[PDB]
Amino acid sequence: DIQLTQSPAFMAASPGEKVTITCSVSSSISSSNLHWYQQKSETSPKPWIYGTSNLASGVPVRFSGSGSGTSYSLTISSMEAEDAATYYCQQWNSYPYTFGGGTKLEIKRADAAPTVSIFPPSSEQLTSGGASVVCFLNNFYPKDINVKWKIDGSERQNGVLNSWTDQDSKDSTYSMSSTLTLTKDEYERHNSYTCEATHKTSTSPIVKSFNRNEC
Amino acid sequence: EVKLQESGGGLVQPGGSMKLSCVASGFTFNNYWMSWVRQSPEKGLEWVAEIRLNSDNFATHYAESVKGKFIISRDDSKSRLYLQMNSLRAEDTGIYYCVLRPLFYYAVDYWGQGTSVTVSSAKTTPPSVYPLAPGSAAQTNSMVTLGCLVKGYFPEPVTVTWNSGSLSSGVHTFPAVLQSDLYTLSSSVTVPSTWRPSETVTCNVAHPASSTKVDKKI
Repeated sequence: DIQLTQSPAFMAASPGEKVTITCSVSSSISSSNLHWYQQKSETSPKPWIYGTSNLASGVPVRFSGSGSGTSYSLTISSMEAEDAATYYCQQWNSYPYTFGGGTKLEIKRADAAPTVSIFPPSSEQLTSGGASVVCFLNNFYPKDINVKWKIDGSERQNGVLNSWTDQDSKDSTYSMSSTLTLTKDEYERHNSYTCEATHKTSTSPIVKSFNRNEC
Repeated sequence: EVKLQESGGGLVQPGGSMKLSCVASGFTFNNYWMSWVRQSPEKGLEWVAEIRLNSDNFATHYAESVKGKFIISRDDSKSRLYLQMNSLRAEDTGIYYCVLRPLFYYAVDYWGQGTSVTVSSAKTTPPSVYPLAPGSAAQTNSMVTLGCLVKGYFPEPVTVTWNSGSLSSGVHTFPAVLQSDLYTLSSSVTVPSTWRPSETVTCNVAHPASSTKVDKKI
């Protein structure tokens, strides 16, 4: 085993800042065999830097790479919003070719309250068998959020499958879903079906909820 | 210049065999090297194999936990680069990237896009899409949220468009989950202020292990 590690793991950059994620070998290899890759959520490693200072076809020229010895870095002149990837380094000196843990950048924004939503079960599904009250929660920022589904007071957290999103590209906010999933006997069994959402931006929670529009 | 397309992915009872592929276009680059890199959430990226053509026909090299198990092979005559993996286990599940670099003094290597390989003991199951019109009032300002819940399918590759992919503005597909060797994932589109003659909105779905549902709102 031959080891590269990246200082640091997660960053946070205001648009217009200057970022530098370093990378570093365990044994002195040579500048000219340390490639740098960029991967944007939902796709594959995109050859960013070759050599220790060569940019690949397309890499904007506000980007900068350099090093010699054990510490190679990467630096972005003016952080902008499409640099929000996860970058990784790589060693093609001696087999085996190893890679960095990969540094994750992300782009800093102004706090913003989400657009909660709570669609009840779907005609189709109910009369198939089970049935789940699905609450979306869109466009919030930051991702340091938590949520609960209480039906008639007693928060009833047993099936709640919370799923998130990586940053937007237009707006740059997170968005998440969570699914309460119940056996239908537990379903007719109640009415006040509420989705309270708590996030740094409104000390008075958000609570879209449904009693009955269907039956 | 390049065009690398890899085929063959899927899912195998553990122990199962496979044969990833990818065929080179543009190249006839006298002297290159090619190799398979793989990425799963557990391990991030890992150089798995590599055949090598400096000009000696074949020289191969593998690693800590792949040798014995797979063998790179490729013939220029064939234009293709084959990668048979045997005795597979959980660990090996991931996306296999097929990257070829030429030994010019300098330039950079290329990569393709991958395919999932899923080593699971289980069995395939199709999705049960469901529509998600609103309830009795979508209120947060002028605009509306509609969505699709996709409960219960199994090999992981999946795809969800909104209306034959024509309308992107505000789609949010979500990373799938797993609870009981089964996935459930759902997306969402916020259209314009006017609840429209929802009549147009259709949530199309794709799933390689035999399906393609579709949908409508209330």
